[PDB]
Amino acid sequence: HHWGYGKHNGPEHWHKDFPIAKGERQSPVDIDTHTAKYDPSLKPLSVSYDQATSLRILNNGHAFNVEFDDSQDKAVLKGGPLDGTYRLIQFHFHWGSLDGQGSEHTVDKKKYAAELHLVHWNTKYGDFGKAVQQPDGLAVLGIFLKVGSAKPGLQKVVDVLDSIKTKGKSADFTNFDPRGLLPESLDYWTYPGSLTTPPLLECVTWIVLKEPISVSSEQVLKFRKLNFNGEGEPEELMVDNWRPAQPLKNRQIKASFK
Ligand SMILES: COc1ccc([C@H]2OC(=O)NC2=O)c(OC)c1
Ligand SMILES: [Zn+2]
Repeated sequence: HHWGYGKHNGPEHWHKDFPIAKGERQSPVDIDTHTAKYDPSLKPLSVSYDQATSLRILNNGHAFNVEFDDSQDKAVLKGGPLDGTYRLIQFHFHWGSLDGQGSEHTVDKKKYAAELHLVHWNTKYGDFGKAVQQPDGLAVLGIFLKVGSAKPGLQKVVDVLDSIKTKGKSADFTNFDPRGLLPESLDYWTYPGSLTTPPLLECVTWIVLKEPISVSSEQVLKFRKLNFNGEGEPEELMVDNWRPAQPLKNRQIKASFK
């Protein structure tokens, strides 16, 4: 597969290799704040990242992934809409060429400058590859980024980016604390959806935080210096690595808050 985000291989083309692109629970979606309903049954959300062990950062040609040791329950997400225990495996971002776009989810059609995805898998399926074949296999925590004041907890990530400019490059990235990327509030919207890139599997419980985090223009500018291409290939800046909003179909978005 040669999928990407260009005119010739971007989201509008994905359905030819990945027909589930036109399925019934595709992501991202627009979150219409006037139609999402508060759900009193949602249990409290539990983000337990104190024992998180980051290992590595990888430019995969689509984004950069900060990977974690998920061989044990070190950093987990529970509660909210979730049954059981979901283990953190990696986080990454989607961002724009300009500050007015870059997020995958939208809020009343608003596009944020970027969106962080913290990806976790359901430990009852044993491994991540099995989990992505299940409707409740993954829980993705999605956090919007707006451009304003710098996020101090992001700066170790931005500073390593020069070392992984091109596709296939990785770097050691130990001791990074993902709690520094969270907003103050854990108020969220939740709905059933999918992976937002190929293979587009319909295996995700989406948990999208209402409160965005602020990053500086300098921080996001450094994201935009990455490359989709590999070393020694023609330079294509890693920008606009987001899929647009997909049809909601037969789904309800629930709010954790009133
Ligand atoms: C192999 O594991 C994957 C594959 C794709 C996605 C895409 O779905 C998403 O929401 N962002 C993505 O890059 C993923 O993240 C959950 C994890
Ligand atoms: Zn993502």
